[PDB]
Amino acid sequence: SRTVDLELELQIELLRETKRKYESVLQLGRALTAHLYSLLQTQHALGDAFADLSQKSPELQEEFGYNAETQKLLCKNGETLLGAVNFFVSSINTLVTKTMEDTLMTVKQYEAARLEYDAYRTDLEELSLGPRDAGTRGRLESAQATFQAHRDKYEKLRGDVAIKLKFLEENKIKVMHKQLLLFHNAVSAYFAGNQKQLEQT
Amino acid sequence: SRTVDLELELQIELLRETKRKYESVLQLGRALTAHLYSLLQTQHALGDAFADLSQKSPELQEEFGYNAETQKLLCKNGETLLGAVNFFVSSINTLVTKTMEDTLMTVKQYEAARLEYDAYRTDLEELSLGPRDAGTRGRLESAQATFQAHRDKYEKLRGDVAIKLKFLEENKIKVMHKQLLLFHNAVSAYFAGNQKQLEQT
Repeated sequence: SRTVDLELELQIELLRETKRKYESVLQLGRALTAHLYSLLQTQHALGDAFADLSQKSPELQEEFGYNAETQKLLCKNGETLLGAVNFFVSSINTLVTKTMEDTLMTVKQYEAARLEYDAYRTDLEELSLGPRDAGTRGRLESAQATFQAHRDKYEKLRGDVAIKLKFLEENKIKVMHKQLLLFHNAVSAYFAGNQKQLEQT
Repeated sequence: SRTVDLELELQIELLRETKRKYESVLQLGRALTAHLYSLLQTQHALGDAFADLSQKSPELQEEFGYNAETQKLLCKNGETLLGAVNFFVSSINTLVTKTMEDTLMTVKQYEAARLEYDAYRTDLEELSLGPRDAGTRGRLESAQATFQAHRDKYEKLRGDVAIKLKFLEENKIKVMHKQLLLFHNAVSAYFAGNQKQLEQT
């Protein structure tokens, strides 16, 4: 037997799974970030190399310079898509690292108080077994205070949670829109802007 | 007083610089390959993640779905791009690592032959530079013998080098033209067959 709040608890469970899912997405984004930056530096180097060869290889100057163009192209077009991912990632991090962490902060608080409320309650039930004498009543009095108090902190915090939860879910949707968008846009904008120059030259 | 084959030696310096530059292109190419493998591995996961956050988050289904897919796409269209980059690298590696390398082995040999040529030539010139006496004639003959063996070995290798350098150059152009082409196509084909399904949805 333990104080349970089926609705809140489920509500709280969801926030935790969401947060975990959102963290592994934040992980994949930073991975994607690290890799793009690597591909970018390698395409700059490759660009310069194909350059140097074109200038030094008349028998093949076209092919080398041709390829040296795309490479340098794809580079400036990558630095962009990159800064965008750097943005998407940085955004979702805040939503997770601070926006969500603050709510989860109140949950751990609520959960701890809940644990204590049940402890002080149980102490009181225990003393109730004792004889109806004077001395036991004195203790049931002390025990009654603490108990009531701890019931207060519990119920308040349980309130501060259902509230914060609602507000948070507001952002989870607002923030994850502007972001899930810009991201996907920057993506198709990268390829688009790139083909527009690859067909030309 | 070293022997010099002006034109041949120029062609040898070119081969050496070319091979060195081509090894750089090769390294960069392996790098590109590595990062591409990494990227794809990260896009497949980010795709599956984005997928789940859609299946389990109706509050955003769309803004998570048209991201999951965009990712799954960039992974088929990007899996083949890899294949081509691998072909490029593996093609150039063979030209560099086997064809140029072998040709260069004949060069190292020729150079070695040239060094010994001068050694014996010198020895011989010096001998015939002293006084003529019983002894300084058996030695002159023994010297002429060794000299000619080495003169022949040197001239032969010098001939092989010139032939080989000419075939290599022809081969270099043939190989670096077909590959430098398929590569620039593959790269552009990625962005092309790209918008075809992306720009379509």
